[PDB]
Amino acid sequence: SHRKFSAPRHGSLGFLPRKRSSRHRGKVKSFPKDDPSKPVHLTAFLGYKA
Amino acid sequence: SGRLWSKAIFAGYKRGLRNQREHTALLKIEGVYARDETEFYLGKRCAYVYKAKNNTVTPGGKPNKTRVIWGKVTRAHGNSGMVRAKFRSNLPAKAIGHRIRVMLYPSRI
Amino acid sequence: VRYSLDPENPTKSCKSRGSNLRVHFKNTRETAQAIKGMHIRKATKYLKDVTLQKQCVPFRRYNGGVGRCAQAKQWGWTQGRWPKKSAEFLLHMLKNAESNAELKGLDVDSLVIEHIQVNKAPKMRRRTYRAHGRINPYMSSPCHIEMILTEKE
Amino acid sequence: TFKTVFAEHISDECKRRFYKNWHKSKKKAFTKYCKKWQDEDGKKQLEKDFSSMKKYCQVIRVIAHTQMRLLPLRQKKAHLMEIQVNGGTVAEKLDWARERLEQQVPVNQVFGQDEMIDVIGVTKGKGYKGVTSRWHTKKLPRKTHRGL
Amino acid sequence: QVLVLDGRGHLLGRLAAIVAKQVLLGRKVVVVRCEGINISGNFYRNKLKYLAFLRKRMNTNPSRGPYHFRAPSRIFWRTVRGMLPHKTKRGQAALDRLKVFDGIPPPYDKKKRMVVPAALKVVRLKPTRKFAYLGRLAHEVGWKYQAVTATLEEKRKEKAKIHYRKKKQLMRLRKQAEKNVEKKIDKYTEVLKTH
Amino acid sequence: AALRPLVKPKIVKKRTKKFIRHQSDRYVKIKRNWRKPRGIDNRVRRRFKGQILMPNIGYGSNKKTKHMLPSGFRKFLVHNVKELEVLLMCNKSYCAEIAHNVSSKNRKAIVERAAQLAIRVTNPNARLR
RNA sequence: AGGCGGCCGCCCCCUCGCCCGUCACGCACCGCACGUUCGUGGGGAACCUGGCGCUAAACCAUUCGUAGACGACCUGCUUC
RNA sequence: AAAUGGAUGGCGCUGGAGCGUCGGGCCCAUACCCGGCCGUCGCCGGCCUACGCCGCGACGAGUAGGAGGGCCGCUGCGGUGAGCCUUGAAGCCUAGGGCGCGGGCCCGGGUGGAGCCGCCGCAGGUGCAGAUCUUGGUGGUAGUAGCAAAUAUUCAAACG
Ligand SMILES: [Mg+2]
Ligand SMILES: [Mg+2]
Ligand SMILES: [Mg+2]
Ligand SMILES: [Mg+2]
Ligand SMILES: [Mg+2]
Ligand SMILES: [Mg+2]
Ligand SMILES: [Mg+2]
Ligand SMILES: [Mg+2]
Ligand SMILES: [Mg+2]
Ligand SMILES: [Mg+2]
Ligand SMILES: [Mg+2]
Ligand SMILES: [Mg+2]
Ligand SMILES: [Mg+2]
Ligand SMILES: [Mg+2]
Ligand SMILES: [Mg+2]
Ligand SMILES: [Mg+2]
Ligand SMILES: [Mg+2]
Ligand SMILES: [Mg+2]
Ligand SMILES: [Mg+2]
Ligand SMILES: [Mg+2]
Ligand SMILES: [Mg+2]
Ligand SMILES: [Mg+2]
Ligand SMILES: [Mg+2]
Repeated sequence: SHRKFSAPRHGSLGFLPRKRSSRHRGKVKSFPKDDPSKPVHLTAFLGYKA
Repeated sequence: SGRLWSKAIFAGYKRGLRNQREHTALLKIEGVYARDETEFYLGKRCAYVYKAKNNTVTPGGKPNKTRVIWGKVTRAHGNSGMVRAKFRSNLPAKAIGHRIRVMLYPSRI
Repeated sequence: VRYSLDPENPTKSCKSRGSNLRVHFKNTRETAQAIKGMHIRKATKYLKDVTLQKQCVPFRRYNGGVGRCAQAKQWGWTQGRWPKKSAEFLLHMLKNAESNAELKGLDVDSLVIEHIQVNKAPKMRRRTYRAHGRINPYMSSPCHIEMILTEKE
Repeated sequence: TFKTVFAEHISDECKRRFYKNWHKSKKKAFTKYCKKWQDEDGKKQLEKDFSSMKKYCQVIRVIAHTQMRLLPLRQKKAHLMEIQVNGGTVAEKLDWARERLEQQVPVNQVFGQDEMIDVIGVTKGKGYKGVTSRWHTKKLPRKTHRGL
Repeated sequence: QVLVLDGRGHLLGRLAAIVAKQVLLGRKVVVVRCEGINISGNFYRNKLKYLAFLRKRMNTNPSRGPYHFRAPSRIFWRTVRGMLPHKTKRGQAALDRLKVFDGIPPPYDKKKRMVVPAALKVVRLKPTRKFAYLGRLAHEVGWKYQAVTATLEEKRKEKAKIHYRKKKQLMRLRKQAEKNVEKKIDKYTEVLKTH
Repeated sequence: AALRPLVKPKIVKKRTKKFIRHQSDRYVKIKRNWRKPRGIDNRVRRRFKGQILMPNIGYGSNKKTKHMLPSGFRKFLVHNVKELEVLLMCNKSYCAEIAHNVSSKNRKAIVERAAQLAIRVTNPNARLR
């Protein structure tokens, strides 16, 4: 009680559901917000690490 | 043609907080919202109507799935027009929120 | 000796019995539930494929501590195991049932297994040696096996 | 998801993505759909969709895939994606997409040099490992019975 | 059969009480426009109470325990859960009878909508008291869908304004017709017996 | 439609449950026979509601209608012809019933003599050829 | 969270598609309940029927190793 | 101002569902009243098993404890039932039919293969949930832990 030497706690609790992903292709959680001012473009690609 | 019975919804048993009294029932009956209004409905009869997969009837023509438990109105209950009722056999308690016919039987006008 | 489930007619039915044969009761029950209700040629192909492990037998009731296999998804279940010895004894009992169909003179092709049953038998006791000089028994659990087969129409 | 429209022709890489066992499969994915593109009565029901798609939608995402014929991999299945078009109004976004159906999109057409661009993937596999290698916790000293 | 209730200017606890008693008897009730429910009290205390309610959680596994809904329809639904006996297999059928919808669905765009008078702000609150907006509260706390619901509500109010002019046109035509003649054979009997 | 005895009223039984022993559901080394629970803590003796009901003198049946079959007779067991002929005087209230260890050869003679004397036998057609 | 709502032109019939009035029968089942209903309700097994079409996909066995304690996961297996 | 996240019971509640003063209705306990039924007690009544029969009225909780009754039950003994049974007794099972408030019992159905019971008296080693009870058997745990000290086997053939 009162651990007498406060340590920074290991790991991060924000990444807690550590899990094999349901998909091995990495899906995009969110694309950036559009504006009607810019001309038409894309925002993503697939790639292969070499 | 036409409906002769008034509509009433089975609200529950006469009860205290803890224990019930299963030989009597309560009826919230539509169109009635006052102690003074629930005076016309005394002495009337009530009937519960349901289905069963055996084939048994009364003189209503031919064998049906339909079974009926009879009973009649005893007295008023509270200020909100709710009505106590006693049936010949006690309720199945499946019928909380299912419509019990109140017939125009013993009319006393 | 009698049988559970006196069949619908003994004219089209043949039967077989096994008394006090050294197997495991739980493995034989779980393979009997795999066999039961299947045609006899499929059952013979199945119990030839069990001993070569190309196709498994699901465990349903006695599922304690039994690991997974990929082959269990034919049975809609996730746990499987390949009992050799139970499959061998039940193959021998199916061959005896085939020979009794041959003796009664039936249509040898279109048999199905209408009824099968496995129940425990009077077990035999050996002993081991556990620590602090203690004895603990070491007992088998053999089974009796009934099967009643009927012609398909 | 409002409704999905695929192109007039679909290559074997995408069909191999839709199937599991290409050796067992009879290739029958997307024949009647291409026949709907082909016939004229199909086009009338097909051109009604792009009229509706202009009207209601905010977001249009474009489905594309990789060419596995160029890569030295063994995989031969094209991966599919959704790629949200963050251009202007829905009308010119849909005109852009229908103008560039069944075309190749180079990387130089979308990205540019010196552009700070984020990467999303899946990490390495190291298998079911223990506490000290997962959470970088500290080892107990030597004298511990039942584990360090 | 279906009691389609409006939500502008109702009170949370009062409307929950009346819906919770009506739902146990069988009349299938649907609460529409949940974002416009007013909560009595100052809304700083209302966000303080709901924020402390967010603080209330299990420390051992937050997946098992107090689910804190953020959508206002689900807020009202949790309030009715707290008033129906849901652990019994009576109240579970009651909650399955109850439906709730933030925004307005397409059946309920056109189905007529009732208003409970015993739960109105106009009836209950002495006018110098402060109130709340559950839409304001939900937008402050985690419900990220105000900007969609506002747009859809503007759209459907625009459509209702185009329907009401048509209905008022029909009523102008029928009162022009009743300004015309030869209905008066029946109207003496009708006025004698309550036109 | 056999003999139709004298006036027997609408019998009331006050409970038809043959009261069960406490915690006889939880075990099978407790048979179903009633036995007074004499524990120092036992809820049945303390008469908490929602527990089982102890039999006592209040549940007793009417002395007019004690030991009444639903047919309307009071039962009386019989072994042979003389003990059947004791009911020659009072047949309209007291029915006869042949004991279980009476053989069929004497059983048919008993039921025939009872059919002559017009005495109700509640199990007349069992154990025949 | 849309399948109901409406318009128009054609099609075989109704000019009682509603009120007031004349006229006479229809089961009048002889005092009695579970009657009328949205129902040509909802779901499943099959049986004869005309018309319109369709001729698959998983899982195992195998192979891979970007993945694996076992499962699970990524993959390959066209006669060029 | 206190350590897990929480308690006017909760939801909530503000022209009250808060505080204080009150009213009129309304809800209900085994309390009260009325009526039925059982038993105890008392007061009797009849020259109808007089140890039976009715009648009246007041009352009924309960551990330690004490009496009374039991046509409750187990085993045996004298008496008795012109008792019962190889045309099937004892015992056992029974989603069968009933009785008693119960102790328990009676019959039906099926197994079963040679003895069994009622009543009046009499005599007991006479009624089970427990005692870390005794003896015998079988479960869950479970087809799990475990078949790991001292390096090590492989191919072909034979008999089967
Ligand atoms: Mg997202
Ligand atoms: Mg395991
Ligand atoms: Mg050892
Ligand atoms: Mg030793
Ligand atoms: Mg690895
Ligand atoms: Mg040590
Ligand atoms: Mg105590
Ligand atoms: Mg509070
Ligand atoms: Mg007492
Ligand atoms: Mg013998
Ligand atoms: Mg006896
Ligand atoms: Mg006996
Ligand atoms: Mg003795
Ligand atoms: Mg003793
Ligand atoms: Mg014992
Ligand atoms: Mg004891
Ligand atoms: Mg012990
Ligand atoms: Mg023991
Ligand atoms: Mg054991
Ligand atoms: Mg292990
Ligand atoms: Mg092991
Ligand atoms: Mg060793
Ligand atoms: Mg050999």
